[PDB]
Amino acid sequence: ESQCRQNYHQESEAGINRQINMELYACYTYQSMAYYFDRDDVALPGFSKFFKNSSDEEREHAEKLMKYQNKRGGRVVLQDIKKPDRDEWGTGLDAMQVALQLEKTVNQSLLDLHKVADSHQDAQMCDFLETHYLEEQVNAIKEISDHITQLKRVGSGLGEYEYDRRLDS
Amino acid sequence: ESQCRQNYHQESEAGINRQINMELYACYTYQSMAYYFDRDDVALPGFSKFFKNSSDEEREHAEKLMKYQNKRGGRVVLQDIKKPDRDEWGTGLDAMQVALQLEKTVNQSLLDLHKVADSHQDAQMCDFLETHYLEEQVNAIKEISDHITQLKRVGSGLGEYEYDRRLDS
Amino acid sequence: ESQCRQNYHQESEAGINRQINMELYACYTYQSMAYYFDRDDVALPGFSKFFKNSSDEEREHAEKLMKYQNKRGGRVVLQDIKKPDRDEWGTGLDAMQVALQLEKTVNQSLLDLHKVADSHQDAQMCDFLETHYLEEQVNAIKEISDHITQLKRVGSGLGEYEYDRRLDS
Amino acid sequence: ESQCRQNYHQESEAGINRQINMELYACYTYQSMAYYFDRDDVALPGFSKFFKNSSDEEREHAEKLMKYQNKRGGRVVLQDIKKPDRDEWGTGLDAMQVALQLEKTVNQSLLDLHKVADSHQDAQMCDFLETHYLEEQVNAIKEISDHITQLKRVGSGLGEYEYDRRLDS
Ligand SMILES: [Mg+2]
Ligand SMILES: [Mg+2]
Ligand SMILES: [Mg+2]
Ligand SMILES: [Mg+2]
Repeated sequence: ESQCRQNYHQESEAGINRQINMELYACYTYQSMAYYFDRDDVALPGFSKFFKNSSDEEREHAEKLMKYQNKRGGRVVLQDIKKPDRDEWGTGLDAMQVALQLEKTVNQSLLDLHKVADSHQDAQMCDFLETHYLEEQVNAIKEISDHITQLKRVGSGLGEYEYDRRLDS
Repeated sequence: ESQCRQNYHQESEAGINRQINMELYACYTYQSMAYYFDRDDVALPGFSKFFKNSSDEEREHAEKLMKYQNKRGGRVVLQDIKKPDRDEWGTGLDAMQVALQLEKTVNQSLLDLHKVADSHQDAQMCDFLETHYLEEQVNAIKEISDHITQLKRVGSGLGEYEYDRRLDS
Repeated sequence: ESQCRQNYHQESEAGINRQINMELYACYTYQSMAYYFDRDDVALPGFSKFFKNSSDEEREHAEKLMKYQNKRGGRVVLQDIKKPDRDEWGTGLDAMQVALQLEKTVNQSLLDLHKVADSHQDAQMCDFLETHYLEEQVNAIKEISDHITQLKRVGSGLGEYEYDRRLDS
Repeated sequence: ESQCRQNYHQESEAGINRQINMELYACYTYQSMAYYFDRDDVALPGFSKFFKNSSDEEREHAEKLMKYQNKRGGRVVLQDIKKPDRDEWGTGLDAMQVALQLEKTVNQSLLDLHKVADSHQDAQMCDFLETHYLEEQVNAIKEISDHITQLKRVGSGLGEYEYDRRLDS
């Protein structure tokens, strides 16, 4: 047992490892979207930039959990990063819709993880998740939802082009 | 009853006073370590600096709880500050090992205090402890644990000298 | 067929996708090493920094190939990122030794890929690999080899500590 | 024979002269497009700017080959610059489509020229073409392909106007 470990349940430790893989899964999916929008037959560089940035942030989310695992004296155990669900992601609206459901899946996983920590009276881990993950997901879900609504507003063709400009600017 | 007081249980108030004395106890122990390493027959000025800084921070932890007691309308009641457990603290590794167990004792006390506040639905006090005390203890326990591991790595003699340089720099 | 595509053989396109997954595999392995050295019972922050930086660079190598695939009109096809070969990586010397063999495996893969492009007279892809991948691997293999030799020179304990300082500085 | 000349085959020298005329042919065609889009009944100043810049760059490509011919001790032999294939170039999309096929024709010519140099083991000329011509063509073909895809996305009328703004900005 780690000389660090205190009030840290084995279930919370395993849930951290589960969340780490989920953050990496999201990172990989956003990276796929980024280079899908970089295809010559898609050519939406603002959408590409938005999902590239989303992918970098998910990588940061994963590493912060890796750091936290070690802080508490748990042990990082990594698993395969599953390839994304699709190879092509359709229109800008299609990809934002996928991104919304992905962010909500990550949020549900974090809420489940918070329930685990709370069930073991892990007050510090609960605050860590609230501060560094739960607030971010609410903001990210609202932001993408706004993108979806705007993308439906502007429609296909020129509208998608104009919104890509917004994401590039 | 204080014109301030609201949702503040007498047990939470008494637990704050208990934590105050514990923070002061840690302050005094680190101060002892600081001037132990300043002995001419010990002569480890980086270890001295590290524990001097640790002592100043524990004094700050105590005062912030004193401030918080008044914010909530509780009343600060001070007790004797017990002299440290030892007069001499051995090697740099020995003192870090003591520091780890002290920090874990402070952390257990804070976790107990958090359970008291939570049992009385004192949501604000719980957040105060999480934000200003529980995160710090996890970081401090990890930092000292890293020091212990490095101090075992470098060994006695020149190794202890070199790590003292690191702490001085 | 992509409106871009010219002098780009399907085998070269598939080899790019193979190299992409290999770069991501190396990225993941270095990330594992980074947080292994961040364990409280390992506590080698310079080694951690070196492999964190190595992981970021491998991620960049992957994305540049993703970009190149699209430039030529090929289509990025991603596969699972296999978890690293180990969960723990031993001493600093052990991890550098693993890193050397990983870099040589990546280099062999790139040399094979270069042979594929050259067999199809893909002069531009050959230059792209030479400029952005083959030179880097020779430099990276020499750098890690120097680390291994120095790590054997300094030995275990204090020596490993001192070399960690070098990597942190 | 030039006092410079070394490992420079007469076929490579003649191929350089062929490429020079082709670069000048592209320069002239882009210049035509530039002033077509400057017509009062076309009035697309961003498209005009894009093709003006393309024309200047093709002129630079030609001169660098002229310089290279002399460096190797070959002799520049110029031929008529054939007038462009059309006098009017249609919509912005039409002109980008022509530009794509022109760039691919230049790229095929360069690949053929590279095969000539490589067949005579002219390693330096091969590197010169790879470094200064083959990479540029891949980037230029991808860029124009992205323009075509975006121009189809935005459609005629206002869409063409908006993309002209992008090219002007
Ligand atoms: Mg995330
Ligand atoms: Mg304290
Ligand atoms: Mg690489
Ligand atoms: Mg040219």
